[PDB]
Amino acid sequence: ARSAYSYIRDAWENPGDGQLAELQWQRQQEWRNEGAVERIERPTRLDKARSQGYKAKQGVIVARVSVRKGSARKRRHKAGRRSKRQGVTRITRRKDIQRVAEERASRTFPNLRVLNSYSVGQDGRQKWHEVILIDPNHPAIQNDDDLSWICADDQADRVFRGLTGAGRRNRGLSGKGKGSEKTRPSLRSNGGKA
Amino acid sequence: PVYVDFDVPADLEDDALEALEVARDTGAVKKGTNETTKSIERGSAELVFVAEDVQPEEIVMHIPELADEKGVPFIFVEQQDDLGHAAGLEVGSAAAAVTDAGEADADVEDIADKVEELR
Amino acid sequence: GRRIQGQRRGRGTSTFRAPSHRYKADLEHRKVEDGDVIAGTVVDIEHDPARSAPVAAVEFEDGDRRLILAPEGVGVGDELQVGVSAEIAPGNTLPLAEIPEGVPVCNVESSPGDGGKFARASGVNAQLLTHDRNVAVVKLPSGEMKRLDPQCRATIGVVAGGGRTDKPFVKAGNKHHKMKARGTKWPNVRGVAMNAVDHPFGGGGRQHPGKPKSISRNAPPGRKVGDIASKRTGRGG
Amino acid sequence: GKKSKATKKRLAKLDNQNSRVPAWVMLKTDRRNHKRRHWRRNDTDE
RNA sequence: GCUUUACUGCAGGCUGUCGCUGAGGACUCUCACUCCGGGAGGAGGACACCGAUAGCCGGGCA
RNA sequence: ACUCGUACGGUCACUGAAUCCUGCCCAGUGCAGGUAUCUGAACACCUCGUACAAGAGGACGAAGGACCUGUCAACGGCGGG
RNA sequence: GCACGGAGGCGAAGAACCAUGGAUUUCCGAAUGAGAAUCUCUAACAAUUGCUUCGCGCAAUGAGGAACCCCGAGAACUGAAACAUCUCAGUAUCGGGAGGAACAGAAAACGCAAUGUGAUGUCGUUAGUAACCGCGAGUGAACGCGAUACAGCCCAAACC
Ligand SMILES: [Cl-]
Ligand SMILES: [Cl-]
Ligand SMILES: [Cl-]
Ligand SMILES: [K+]
Ligand SMILES: [Mg+2]
Ligand SMILES: [Mg+2]
Ligand SMILES: [Mg+2]
Ligand SMILES: [Mg+2]
Ligand SMILES: [Mg+2]
Ligand SMILES: [Mg+2]
Ligand SMILES: [Mg+2]
Ligand SMILES: [Mg+2]
Ligand SMILES: [Mg+2]
Ligand SMILES: [Mg+2]
Ligand SMILES: [Mg+2]
Ligand SMILES: [Mg+2]
Ligand SMILES: [Mg+2]
Ligand SMILES: [Mg+2]
Ligand SMILES: [Mg+2]
Ligand SMILES: [Mg+2]
Ligand SMILES: [Mg+2]
Ligand SMILES: [Mg+2]
Ligand SMILES: [Mg+2]
Ligand code: NA
Ligand code: NA
Ligand code: NA
Ligand code: NA
Ligand code: NA
Ligand code: NA
Ligand code: NA
Ligand code: NA
Ligand code: NA
Ligand code: NA
Ligand code: NA
Ligand SMILES: [Sr+2]
Ligand SMILES: [Sr+2]
Ligand SMILES: [Sr+2]
Ligand SMILES: [Sr+2]
Ligand SMILES: [Sr+2]
Ligand SMILES: [Sr+2]
Ligand SMILES: [Sr+2]
Ligand SMILES: [Sr+2]
Ligand SMILES: [Sr+2]
Ligand SMILES: [Sr+2]
Repeated sequence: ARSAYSYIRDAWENPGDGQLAELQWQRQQEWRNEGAVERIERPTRLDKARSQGYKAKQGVIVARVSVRKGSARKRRHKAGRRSKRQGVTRITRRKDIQRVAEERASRTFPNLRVLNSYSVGQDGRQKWHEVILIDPNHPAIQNDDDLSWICADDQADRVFRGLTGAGRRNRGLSGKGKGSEKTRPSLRSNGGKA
Repeated sequence: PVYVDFDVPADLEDDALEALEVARDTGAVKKGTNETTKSIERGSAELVFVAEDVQPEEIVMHIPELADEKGVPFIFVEQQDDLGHAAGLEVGSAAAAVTDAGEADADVEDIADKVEELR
Repeated sequence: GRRIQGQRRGRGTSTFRAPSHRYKADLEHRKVEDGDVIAGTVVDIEHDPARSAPVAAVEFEDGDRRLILAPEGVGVGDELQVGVSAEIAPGNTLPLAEIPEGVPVCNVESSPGDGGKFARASGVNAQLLTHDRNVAVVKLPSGEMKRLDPQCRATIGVVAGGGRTDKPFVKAGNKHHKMKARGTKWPNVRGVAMNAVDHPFGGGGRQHPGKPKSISRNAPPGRKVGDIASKRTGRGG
Repeated sequence: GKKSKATKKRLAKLDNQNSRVPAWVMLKTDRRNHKRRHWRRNDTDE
């Protein structure tokens, strides 16, 4: 039979219809009055969080982060540039907003490590994502068969090096064949042409 | 709230929890939104309880309509930890379902009746 | 070229800032719950550095000492009232709705409770014309008919210090002293007198703006100089 | 000027260092302070 | 370095459109959103701000 | 920032105390206003095309321009016969 | 001790010297009770977090390191015999971050099209080939193959 979770999932396929639509209209009013990174005791999208590795356990944290919508907030050149390098308006950054969200969340909790994150909507001027963070120092996690892997030293500050699921996607690592000639094993090893 | 379409009087709620308490001691009941949901889908549910202080609301938003298209009666409880306590849990419960009561069928039946009446 | 003076202003460096640390207070109306049960006694008359006009120090019943934007005719000892039921006399503040049509008012609020925005300069005054249950009409000093919420508070009388502008500065030194009390860079070097690199009008053998002075409203900063979006110029016609 | 206690310690050290290489070091090494400083001709730090 | 009706572009301003954004070629409303208010509450209001894009101007800048 | 500021203000420019004065010109250029009609992009819409799409065309048409008016203490001009 | 002096001393109670382990280890310094040009003033995980006996009780972070590595920001001189796309170049330089190596990695792959291969780096080659380009100057892979080394697994959900 269908899991209760499937229902949360199905509601979020069309956040603009049904009860969910009404919920968002209500919630966002409060979110707009909240800070940049708000820790929350429970994921707004349980199914999604559990699917990404979330667990109701000690050392598991969830935080919502909001980021301004739009392209790059860039300053026009103050020195000589050929027409090609004078652009300012239509230039966009290479990291998607979800990634910027994961990094701000991780800065807020220096001791925690980003596990994954997912979207929870947006209005006209900002986007919200919830980020799952894990405490690599808590024994309840050090003893977890599904999460202890994130306790290894080489996982420290994983988000800042693009090791996140959103990080790997944004780096063009999804495809294993055609089109990934310059993304794998890293953007840098491939001269930064990916 | 967005899934709540009627307020259940403190008294009616009092009886329901009692019926649930005797239900677990006698008959059979499910604890947890997932188990509650499968009961309604499997049709093995007679009366389903749904807290009103559930945040996020997505967790139980589906119960109401899923029950109506299953004839299964449902009722709202104000607190979340009461439903859990009445269900015999040391924690809370966003939803519960009486899977075939026990020596409470009469009451469980009336409570349901009083609900339909309450629209 | 280089940024013009108008652009240096925006950065708010000391050279362009007002001597705020020397300013006294912001003559905003008092806030009263309701009833008008507020009256104070003019304890003194002072000089307001930021406006070159006098200000009246008042002591209210509830024990609050605050400077007020004084109209002409207020003196020590006098008693002032602030509230809906305030008496209709010079120096008193109350919502337009309570003021009788045809009465000169000053320090008029733009939005009820903001403290006063219009007609605060020396010797000026707004003229309350039309009354209503939805809109109070006031003729501002510029001659413009302004539509305000009848709830906007105001003070009866014209602002103190009228005629200040009738006497010429006569000498640069006098202008100097006044400019030192404002957020203004003075003296003023003409654009035509500067190098091309410094202003749209700079450059050329003899001084002259090698271009028409009437500039478009859409012009970017650095280029918007001269006669901004003029509907006309000169005195003719 | 006005010297703090720490500044004083540093000036003191500079003064001490500003001495001759002991005569006995000459013999022992069978044959000069390269850090010799003059108050006027030179300039200390700070 | 400087100039301009040199070439080519870039900011910036104006303007249409899409998203924010709701209810009943002109209209009402309130619930988002904005503003005033210490507060109650008042004003405004699906506009404005903001994100995107399109046309015009654009030696202010390269 | 201006601004503890509010048109007797403060921003942008020109001329350069007082005194007597400051003519004619709105065609070009600039600014501003208006504008039946003409022109005027994208989205949505319509036709053709494509089992879809590319694409071609249409209808509607904002600012802007055409056009009209105002303005020289606005750029400037006041000749030859 | 360098350091070949003078004086004096230590060493058979086995010194010097070397190896391993331990002791001591001022002040400033991430510098962390507050402040300060290395000092001063009156009990200290300052600050941000996790857990929490909700008490700094238990813990984490911070800064460094030759380069290497990963994630972001990103020129111009120069070449094109000028120059704007292109080039120099994702180079220089900047922000953030990990390790002893990083990153990648068990196919929604490949497409010598097959009755075929079978995670991923890397090396040799495929090849200056395909592809790009005021189709100019220039830019420039991949599959495969020969090698190196080889390794494959864990969740979400269903049912409990
Ligand atoms: Cl991290
Ligand atoms: Cl003045
Ligand atoms: Cl093959
Ligand atoms: K170049
Ligand atoms: Mg398992
Ligand atoms: Mg590599
Ligand atoms: Mg004031
Ligand atoms: Mg000054
Ligand atoms: Mg001058
Ligand atoms: Mg000169
Ligand atoms: Mg210039
Ligand atoms: Mg002149
Ligand atoms: Mg001495
Ligand atoms: Mg405000
Ligand atoms: Mg130039
Ligand atoms: Mg002159
Ligand atoms: Mg002169
Ligand atoms: Mg210290
Ligand atoms: Mg060249
Ligand atoms: Mg390139
Ligand atoms: Mg050529
Ligand atoms: Mg290249
Ligand atoms: Mg291939
Ligand atoms: Na972190
Ligand atoms: Na690319
Ligand atoms: Na000296
Ligand atoms: Na030069
Ligand atoms: Na003319
Ligand atoms: Na030591
Ligand atoms: Na610590
Ligand atoms: Na603590
Ligand atoms: Na050349
Ligand atoms: Na050249
Ligand atoms: Na090219
Ligand atoms: Sr770190
Ligand atoms: Sr609970
Ligand atoms: Sr004010
Ligand atoms: Sr105020
Ligand atoms: Sr000139
Ligand atoms: Sr005239
Ligand atoms: Sr000297
Ligand atoms: Sr004169
Ligand atoms: Sr004209
Ligand atoms: Sr293998």
